[PDB]
Amino acid sequence: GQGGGTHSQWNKPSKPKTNMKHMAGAAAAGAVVGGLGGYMLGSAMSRPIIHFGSDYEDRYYRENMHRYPNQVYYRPMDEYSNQNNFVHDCVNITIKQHTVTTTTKGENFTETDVKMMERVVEQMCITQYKRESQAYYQRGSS
Repeated sequence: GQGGGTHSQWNKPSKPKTNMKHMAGAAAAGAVVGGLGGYMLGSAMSRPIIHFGSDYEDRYYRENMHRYPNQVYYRPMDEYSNQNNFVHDCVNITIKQHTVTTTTKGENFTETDVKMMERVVEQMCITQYKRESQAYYQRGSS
């Protein structure tokens, strides 16, 4: 090339800072009880498909199903008096462990979503329930 430029300089280099810390250590990811006190999980199953009105409702249901519970706790049907809602108690413990966990982290559920979230888990709790309910029935319930 040819030509020239500013010979004066006011800039000076600096020294870099290097160090290495290839280490590992303990960590935690919550795993604290959600106020249940004394409840334990049952089995994992593939969450069902429930349709409400049409393919429109059914597709929106399936669009988001990745975020919904797919597990249930045990079956407190032995409490008896709460016969019909016993299922709901089973589902409420697994659902509150999941819905709040994902909502507070970065989600939200509309009326349809909050209605369907109970329906998906109820069906699975039914799967556990009738498996056992046939036993009290075969016992003669006496």
